[PDB]
Amino acid sequence: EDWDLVQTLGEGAYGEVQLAVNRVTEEAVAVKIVDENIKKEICINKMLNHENVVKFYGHRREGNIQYLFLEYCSGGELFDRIEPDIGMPEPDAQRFFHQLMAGVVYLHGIGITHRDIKPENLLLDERDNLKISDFGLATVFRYNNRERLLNKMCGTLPYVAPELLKRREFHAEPVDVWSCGIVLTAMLAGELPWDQPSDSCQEYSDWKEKKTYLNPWKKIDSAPLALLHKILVENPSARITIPDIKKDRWYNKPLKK
Ligand SMILES: O=C(Nc1ccccc1N1CCNCC1)c1csc(-c2ccc3c(c2)CCO3)n1
Repeated sequence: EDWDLVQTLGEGAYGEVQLAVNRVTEEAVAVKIVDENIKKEICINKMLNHENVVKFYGHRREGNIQYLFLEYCSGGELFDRIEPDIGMPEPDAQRFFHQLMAGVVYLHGIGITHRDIKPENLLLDERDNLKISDFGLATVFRYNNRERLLNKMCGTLPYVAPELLKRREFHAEPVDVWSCGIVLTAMLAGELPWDQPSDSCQEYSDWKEKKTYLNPWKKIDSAPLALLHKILVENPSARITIPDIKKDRWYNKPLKK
């Protein structure tokens, strides 16, 4: 390889992510090293071409270790921009949300669902532009203009939609929309609303009962909270769609710090 692995960026179950620099052109990229299927991940990654999605540059196989070359995001994880119990300035949150929607609209437009949207997977470039990363759980939900219902159990509990826990088969799109809503909640309140959207989760029941005087809802302004009321809807068929999110008042509110 003509790429030098200069530093450990991410160390976790995903294997490992390193910063790689080309000792010739001096370009920098991220490298995910392994060494839940590389084949599918690469195949999905090859379809991606959007400013709010981590770009795929290629892959290399050496021994029993696969190398995924990806767009480097020096800004790191959105997760690290969320102050515990506080969140972040509403204008920053709105801007990141706008960028998140653009990325998701793009993926759904090509028939791909991410299935694990959360702040740890939303990266920022040098200009603080958001990029969706980690397509290890991503899958095709539309092919030849024919939608396929999902049934596989996956994602991250605090971020997963309730239908994924109750229904045998569910539509892909509303699930990603729900997780985006949980991300929005985290950005505005610096805390997750519930451990999981189950009948047995007190915090979730409180939300369904509109007990918005409780955390984290009490920390959120009326405008963004009204958007969250439309996104965090238990019945996926009644849940707001992205086209309608784009028409939301808070979504379209001019904001500045
Ligand atoms: O495609 C990427 N990652 C990526 C690809 C596949 C699976 C997982 C990941 N990561 C794991 C760590 N959290 C983010 C997703 C990628 C591209 S740049 C980058 C990155 C950049 C800076 C940084 C981190 C990751 C972690 C903290 O600082 N990660």
